Amino acid sequence: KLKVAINGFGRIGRNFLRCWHGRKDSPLDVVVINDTGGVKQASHLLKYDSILGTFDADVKTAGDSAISVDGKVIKVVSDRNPVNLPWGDMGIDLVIEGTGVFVDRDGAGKHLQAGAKKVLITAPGKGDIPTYVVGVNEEGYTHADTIISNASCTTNCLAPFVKVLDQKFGIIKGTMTTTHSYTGDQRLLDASHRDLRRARAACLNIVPTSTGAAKAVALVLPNLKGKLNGIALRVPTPNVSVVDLVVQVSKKTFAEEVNAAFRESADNELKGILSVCDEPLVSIDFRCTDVSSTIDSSLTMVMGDDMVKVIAWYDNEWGYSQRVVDLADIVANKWQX
Amino acid sequence: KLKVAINGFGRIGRNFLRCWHGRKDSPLDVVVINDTGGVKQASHLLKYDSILGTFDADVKTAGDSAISVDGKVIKVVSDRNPVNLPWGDMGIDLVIEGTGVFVDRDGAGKHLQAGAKKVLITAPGKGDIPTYVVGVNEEGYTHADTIISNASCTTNCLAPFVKVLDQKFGIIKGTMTTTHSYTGDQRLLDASHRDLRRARAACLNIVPTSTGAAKAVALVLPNLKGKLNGIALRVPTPNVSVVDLVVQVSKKTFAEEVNAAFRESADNELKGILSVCDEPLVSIDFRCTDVSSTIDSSLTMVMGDDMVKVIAWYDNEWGYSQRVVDLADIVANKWQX
Amino acid sequence: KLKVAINGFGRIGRNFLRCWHGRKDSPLDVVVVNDSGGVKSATHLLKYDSILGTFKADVKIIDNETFSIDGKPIKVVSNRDPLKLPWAELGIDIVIEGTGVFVDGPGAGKHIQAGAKKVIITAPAKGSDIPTYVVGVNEKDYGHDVANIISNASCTTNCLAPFVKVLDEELGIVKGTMTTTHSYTGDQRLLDASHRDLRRARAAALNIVPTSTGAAKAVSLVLPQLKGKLNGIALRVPTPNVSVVDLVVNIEKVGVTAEDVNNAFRKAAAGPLKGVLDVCDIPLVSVDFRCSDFSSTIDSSLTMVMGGDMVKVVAWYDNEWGYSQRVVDLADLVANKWPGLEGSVASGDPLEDFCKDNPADEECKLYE
Amino acid sequence: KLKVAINGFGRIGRNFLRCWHGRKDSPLDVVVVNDSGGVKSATHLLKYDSILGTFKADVKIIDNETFSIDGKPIKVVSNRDPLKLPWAELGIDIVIEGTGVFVDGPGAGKHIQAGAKKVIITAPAKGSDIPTYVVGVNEKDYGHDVANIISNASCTTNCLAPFVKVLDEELGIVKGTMTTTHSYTGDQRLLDASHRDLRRARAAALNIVPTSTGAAKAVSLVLPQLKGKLNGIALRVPTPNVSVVDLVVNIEKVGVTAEDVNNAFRKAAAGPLKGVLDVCDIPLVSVDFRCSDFSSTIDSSLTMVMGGDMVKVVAWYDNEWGYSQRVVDLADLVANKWPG
Amino acid sequence: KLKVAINGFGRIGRNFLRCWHGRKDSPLDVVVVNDSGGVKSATHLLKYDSILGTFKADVKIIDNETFSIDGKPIKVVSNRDPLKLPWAELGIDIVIEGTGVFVDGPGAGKHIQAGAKKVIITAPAKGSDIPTYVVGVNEKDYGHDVANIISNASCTTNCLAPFVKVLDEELGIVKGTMTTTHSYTGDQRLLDASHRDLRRARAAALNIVPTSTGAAKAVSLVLPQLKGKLNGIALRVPTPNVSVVDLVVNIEKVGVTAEDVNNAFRKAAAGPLKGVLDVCDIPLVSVDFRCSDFSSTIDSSLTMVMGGDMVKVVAWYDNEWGYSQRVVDLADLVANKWPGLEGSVASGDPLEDFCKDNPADEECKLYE
Ligand SMILES: NC(=O)c1ccc[n+]([C@@H]2O[C@H](COP(=O)([O-])OP(=O)(O)OC[C@H]3O[C@@H](n4cnc5c(N)ncnc54)[C@H](O)[C@@H]3O)[C@@H](O)[C@H]2O)c1
Ligand SMILES: NC(=O)c1ccc[n+]([C@@H]2O[C@H](COP(=O)([O-])OP(=O)(O)OC[C@H]3O[C@@H](n4cnc5c(N)ncnc54)[C@H](O)[C@@H]3O)[C@@H](O)[C@H]2O)c1
Ligand SMILES: NC(=O)c1ccc[n+]([C@@H]2O[C@H](COP(=O)([O-])OP(=O)(O)OC[C@H]3O[C@@H](n4cnc5c(N)ncnc54)[C@H](O)[C@@H]3O)[C@@H](O)[C@H]2O)c1
Ligand SMILES: NC(=O)c1ccc[n+]([C@@H]2O[C@H](COP(=O)([O-])OP(=O)(O)OC[C@H]3O[C@@H](n4cnc5c(N)ncnc54)[C@H](O)[C@@H]3O)[C@@H](O)[C@H]2O)c1
Ligand SMILES: NC(=O)c1ccc[n+]([C@@H]2O[C@H](COP(=O)([O-])OP(=O)(O)OC[C@H]3O[C@@H](n4cnc5c(N)ncnc54)[C@H](O)[C@@H]3O)[C@@H](O)[C@H]2O)c1
Repeated sequence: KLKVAINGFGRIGRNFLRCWHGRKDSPLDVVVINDTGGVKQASHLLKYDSILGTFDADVKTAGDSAISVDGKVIKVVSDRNPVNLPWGDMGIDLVIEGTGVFVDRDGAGKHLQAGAKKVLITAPGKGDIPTYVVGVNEEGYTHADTIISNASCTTNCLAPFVKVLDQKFGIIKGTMTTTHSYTGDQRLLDASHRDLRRARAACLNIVPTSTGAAKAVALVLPNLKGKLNGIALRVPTPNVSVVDLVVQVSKKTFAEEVNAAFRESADNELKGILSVCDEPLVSIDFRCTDVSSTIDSSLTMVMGDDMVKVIAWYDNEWGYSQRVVDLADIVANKWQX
Repeated sequence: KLKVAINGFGRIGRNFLRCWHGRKDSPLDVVVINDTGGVKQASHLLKYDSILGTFDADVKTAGDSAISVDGKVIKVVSDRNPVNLPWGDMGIDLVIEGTGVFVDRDGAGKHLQAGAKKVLITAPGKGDIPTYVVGVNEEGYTHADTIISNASCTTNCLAPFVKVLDQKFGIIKGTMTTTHSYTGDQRLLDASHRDLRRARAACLNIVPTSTGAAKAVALVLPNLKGKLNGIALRVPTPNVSVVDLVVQVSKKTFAEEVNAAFRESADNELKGILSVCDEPLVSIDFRCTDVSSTIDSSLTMVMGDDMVKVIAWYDNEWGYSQRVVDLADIVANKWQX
Repeated sequence: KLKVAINGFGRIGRNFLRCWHGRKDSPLDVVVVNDSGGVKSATHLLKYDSILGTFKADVKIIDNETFSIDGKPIKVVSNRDPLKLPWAELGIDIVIEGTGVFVDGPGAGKHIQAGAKKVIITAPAKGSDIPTYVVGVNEKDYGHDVANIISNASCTTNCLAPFVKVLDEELGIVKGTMTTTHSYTGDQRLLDASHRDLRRARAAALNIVPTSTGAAKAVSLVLPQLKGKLNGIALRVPTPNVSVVDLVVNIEKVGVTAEDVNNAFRKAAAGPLKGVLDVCDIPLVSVDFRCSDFSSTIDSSLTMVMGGDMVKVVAWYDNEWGYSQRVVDLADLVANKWPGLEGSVASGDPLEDFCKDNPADEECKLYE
Repeated sequence: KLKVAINGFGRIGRNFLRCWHGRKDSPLDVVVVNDSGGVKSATHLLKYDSILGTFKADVKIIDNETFSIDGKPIKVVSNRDPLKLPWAELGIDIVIEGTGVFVDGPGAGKHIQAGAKKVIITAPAKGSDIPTYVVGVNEKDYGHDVANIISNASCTTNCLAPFVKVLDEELGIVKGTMTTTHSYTGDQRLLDASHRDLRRARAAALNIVPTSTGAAKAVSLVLPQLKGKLNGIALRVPTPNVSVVDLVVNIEKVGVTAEDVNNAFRKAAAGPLKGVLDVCDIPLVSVDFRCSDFSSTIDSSLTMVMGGDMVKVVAWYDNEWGYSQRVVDLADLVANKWPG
Repeated sequence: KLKVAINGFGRIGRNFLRCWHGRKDSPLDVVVVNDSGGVKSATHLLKYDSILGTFKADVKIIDNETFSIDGKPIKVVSNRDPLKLPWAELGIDIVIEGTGVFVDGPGAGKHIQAGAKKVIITAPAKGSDIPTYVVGVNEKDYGHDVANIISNASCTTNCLAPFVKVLDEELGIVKGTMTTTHSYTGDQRLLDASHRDLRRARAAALNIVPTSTGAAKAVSLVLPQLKGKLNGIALRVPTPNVSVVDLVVNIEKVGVTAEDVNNAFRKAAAGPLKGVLDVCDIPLVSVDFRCSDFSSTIDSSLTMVMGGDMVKVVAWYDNEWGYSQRVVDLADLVANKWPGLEGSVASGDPLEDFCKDNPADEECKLYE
């Protein structure tokens, strides 16, 4: 029922649609997308992705724009102006901006100006947008807000289980950081960019950065503001990333106490959202996890009873858009506006 | 003059010889190596390496064992028993064990038993071996010790500038960790291994581990014992790695104070050993740095005036063996035994 | 039922593992692993692969040397030499050589006299005493007691033999040159191996290593006529498990528009060479061809023709999943004709089977 | 002397700059760049490259739009359209189209209009008056002032063209199929949803991308005797700067074994086209063919001739830095031919 | 030193024995016998031929499971299966399958894993896994340990391979139906008898039992040009020990007369095919070709060609002294082609040396 197009049906857009189709409980009226790229090519590259090989269903471009995936017709147009994208072309309930360029309140308002009603920015709240990580404040997100934003896969990862860390224990300080996947957000080669670090080939090139993680951890989590703040690491992986953070918990914990708090919260406030794991492994078996973050509780070691070197895999791409489908449901379900 | 063979002329062995030949001040009588692999192939694969393209110098295989890369005859034999390797075959001053299998005091003593006099283990002190990182206690290493070990590229990196951090400032606690390069120390594919994490393909597979970093930081540095201790990250890079550590300095520092201490120590106790750098970049321009660690002082950020998220590139492979050539000189030079 | 103490819990070991137990209806019922890697690793590479990731099915670790893929009770024997391995200690009829050590004829025989009956090596072996079979051409050379130490054609040739069949049977190479991309397998190391050939003593997945491979010249076992109709080389490539063969060949029919080529390639692809021979046309990258049951996926769009005679034929082969499929197919056909095909005969003939034991009996003496 | 502005600080642009600096004869006076990134961009892509790594020399950062390099004061015009850099205001004798997107007639025609007098283009130009003059064969077919805007087709061509001439002169090509292990090209993107990009709209890298590049028959124009005699696929490898073209024919000769074929190569690869063709015979892979200033690095250790007419030549090339060496060969030769 | 736990002491067993012992430059110093012959009689039979009569050397009776030809201590084991044989229990290296039962390639391997290294079936092997050798053509196909399980060819084929090397190369077959007349062996029936065969079940040593032989296409193992150019019949003549072949086949090259045929045959006989290929011309009889070291003493006068194409070459030969002399040289050729392996000793192939042992060496891994 939730009239929803994805502005910029790119790999984040493809990934969100893959999540939604794999997802059930779908009042998401995914009957429209947006992709100024090849919309037929949008159908094809949604039909094929390394995270799932091909698509995790049969796509079927009902038309140049309409894509009847498993018969579920889904429009996708080649549009750029947010006041023009397929938002009021079919009265969009909730906007999804997968392009990254209209992450701002301005772009989202323009999405609405096309004739939409609500917006969900893929990035966290671009300054003047209420960021809503799945795990902390998307519960507190009554859908009355029109322009919202599921916090970044970085924050989608961190905010729920780091709220476990800073609430179940409380934390004096922590240099929060995410070993995020290098993405299309960088330069494929050592090409020009506004971030001379993201300017390199970025494939096997490290990116210590500051995505919506540093701001969103403060915004969604008043507990984790400033003292629990830091940078990001858009590291050279193309797959499920990890969080990297050594907090100094206020109430002194130990390794297994951290793991137990994360587990019980993965039973109350992180289940499906998160997943505690305790195996020496790598994303090649954490790939395509629906969770915001696969908590690697095994090596969240705690020296001094406060230094919690937290390890937690997190589906920076797939489970990110899985939680984005969760927030899109929290829009569709509990449709407050 | 320093009769020296490299047990296991592998990529660490090739790298050490590349360093030494690129290095000057060479009382290292590098006139012998050891490689049970193809010794002609040893000459070839020393003649060609991504870190330097081909070899820095150049030659065929001076027959086979002997090898003079437009520099000096160097033996290399196909031997496995340390009591048999070319150690007393030509009276080796200092043993270098590049294999990794005879890192122990037992293997080093057996190297001597072949007829050598001193040993330098490529790994840190394998338990009962005095580890000597270049930067902390290799200065304190009077060469009288026979079986020594230059601490791992991890520790070769960390110990000098982390002693700067814990002495120029003093540190209550720090979860020391190194984003070390994945190496041949792992499984090329998802194959058997005693570390089911180092069992995956390991190419783009993360390895949170504990190399000689965790033990050697305590051993070489009494200041940095336990409270300044943690794990390692044999991360999926094949090039110059980075250190990852958020200390809680005793005397509260700030970011630029950390950078200044690291710079002045790179003027007194880290020059050549280390290198302060302040550019958003990646190993593709930190590759083949002679230093133990290229200090990325720009992002060693300090929140709470104690949380120093230190960033420091470090030539895990090339500059590692560069500092190993330094310790081999400290053996050759100041030859105390 | 057909049991394998899989020689080595290798990547082909777990290939045919995640495709034999995956073959919910495999006559091959593995009950034991022949590997010195422990059940922990047996899972963490089987239950946790790289291609298929975590096994999409339980591997219940029964113990350190025993486990049960979804309850399928499969041991692990931390033992290497085949003679002392439980093909007799557990009556294990079948062996698949997932090691690369006992690839020789009598070396895989050590499986037999350790209690196996036959062996299939998932690689070319050290002679004609290992007459490789391929799903599509000469797999039906087989019965029980027929060529106990045999093999499956290499990645490239597991792809090739069925579709080089569909080619040279109707299209027909005058003389060809095969070039294929090949995953960075045990031929090399992640670092610069001190390996026998400096070409692939090079690191495995660092540079494209032109691995001149004559597996395409093993056609004598499966398609000997393609000798002088072929010249194969692999390309050691940095990609875990997906690949593609290509073959530009002057054809006897000379001008052979890749269209008619692909037409017959569908015809026998939709003919005898289903599941091993695909003929694809969508412009796609390896992930699309990744995990393709078809060993050959003739990329028709990338099939062009150079000199009329020179049709270029290009089949993507997810080489180790192409294995995981073809090992199942071949081993199951054999399984049907394995001692699973053991029966009796008539008096004049069943007693001749007793002669098969009693060679010099009555009048059983004939032939030199 | 040859005034140098690069239309966008290209990978070919930075590679060419590092070549020129490593070149000696080069009259290429680096004076401008059309780098729409800024001096920090042109620096940390030149000063920080990967193929030649950190730059061997100092890119002296004078003002963003006019820096220097070892005392080579180089302007920047952080601007796009070939007209947008005023190649007259900067007097740029030879444009270096770093972008390779204005490969058309009017594309680098705008280079000339803003005041260039000749142009060189880093791709099989889509313009006729833009001869993809290749090193090895038709850089000589470039009489000076003849179609001022000469392109230089991709290093796939800069490899093939010379030694495909060598093949047709020493072994003779009837119909030579090619499949260059060229890099994952820039007409891709790192990930899927690249652009229109019919097939390469997939990820540039995460799989082999066998796509027939125009370079396949961009060797045809440069080799007027190679008409149709190369139908090639650029298997855009997931490897940034290296490649090996390979040729298989039903050869004009009987197909003497690849031994004397590569011997004639060796004589050509050391004579006619040394620094251009390399008869690689040591078993080596992309690392040494990385930074290969050779137009061609014939891995003669692997070249084969099976059925006689079946031939095979395995000619590596660094396809950006070695390609930049090709472009410097073009620029140097043109500069020698220049009216001044 | 190339001892053989002679896998069956019998007619060809003692033939080879009388030949290799009679031979001086024979490394095939058998020092153990695999046969239910019983020294007492093992000697006797070895001591007593009919072709050679009483053996032309002493065979002294050491002890029940041991004897000594003139004082050549050679053990005797009345074993049958190759695994349970002193190939390791006496460190034996070459196997000669005089049994005529272990033609099976892994069944021959049973010798090697009983501690032997190479087997030779003194008759057609179990199939095309086994490139057979008879002296004059392709013993070199064997390199040290290369095709350890092999066979020496049979009367027709033991004859064939050398003179078909001379024939199909200078003469050149097109097609045809070989005709050989061969003695009754221990693989026949003197009287009529039943159990498996009918032809050789019938009285083979009484009538000319018309016996075919597909070993004419056993040339598939050695000379591929003859494939599809032959199919033979082994006329089971009731003579004790002599056979003769004739290659009644159409010839491509100008279908010349047997004269030139025999001329080039004399040439290559005196050329690479002496001791094995003989081409005589005197009007002669079987005894003149008995005790013939050569597996082919062609009678040039009795060779004729009438159809031009259909050549006739009467390659006569003591069918087992030809054999026994051949297995001597054959196994001798291998006996020399044994260890050898000049020490490169560069420590460079020491990697390769231990890599032939440990393929996945510390750094030499190949083939997953
Ligand atoms: N990458 C992560 O792990 C993660 C982390 C933080 C934020 N995000 C979110 O993911 C996105 C990352 O950017 P991305 O480029 O990878 O997204 P993406 O993968 O979905 O690709 C975006 C595509 O949309 C197309 N496009 C651009 N403008 C358009 C327009 N206005 N109309 C229709 N189509 C248009 C572009 O061609 C581009 O290929 C951002 O939106 C950000 O909010 C993701
Ligand atoms: N990898 C790093 O960044 C770093 C960090 C910590 C320690 N190290 C040191 O580097 C080495 C890493 O191991 P590696 O395998 O990469 O070393 P390496 O790259 O030098 O290769 C070792 C080679 O030696 C050969 N070899 C094995 N045993 C031999 C024998 N006894 N005689 C002669 N040759 C033999 C093997 O074939 C192997 O290829 C260890 O020795 C360790 O001490 C390096
Ligand atoms: N993985 C594939 O599907 C594939 C790909 C390429 C090649 N191959 C061929 O298949 C064979 C095995 O392939 P793989 O995938 O298993 O490679 P792999 O590297 O994964 O297998 C090596 C395995 O063999 C085992 N092993 C080694 N020596 C042994 C011995 N003495 N006894 C018992 N086990 C032993 C080891 O435990 C290890 O698990 C190789 O010979 C290779 O040529 C298979
Ligand atoms: N780079 C090479 O060695 C070479 C080899 C093959 C193909 N190409 C061609 O070069 C083009 C670029 O791809 P690449 O990866 O090779 O990089 P490249 O080095 O050839 O050029 C990339 C540069 O072009 C610049 N650019 C693009 N459009 C521009 C314009 N509007 N104005 C100013 N600068 C512009 C960008 O700033 C970028 O820095 C492709 O179309 C490709 O066909 C070049
Ligand atoms: N003798 C020949 O030249 C001739 C030629 C070709 C093949 N053969 C094969 O040899 C067999 C006997 O023929 P032959 O009479 O000429 O004698 P022979 O010399 O070929 O061998 C006969 C000997 O083999 C022994 N033998 C049989 N089975 C055995 C076993 N399983 N283990 C150990 N020894 C065994 C017998 O004791 C007998 O003494 C036939 O079955 C035939 O297939 C014989």
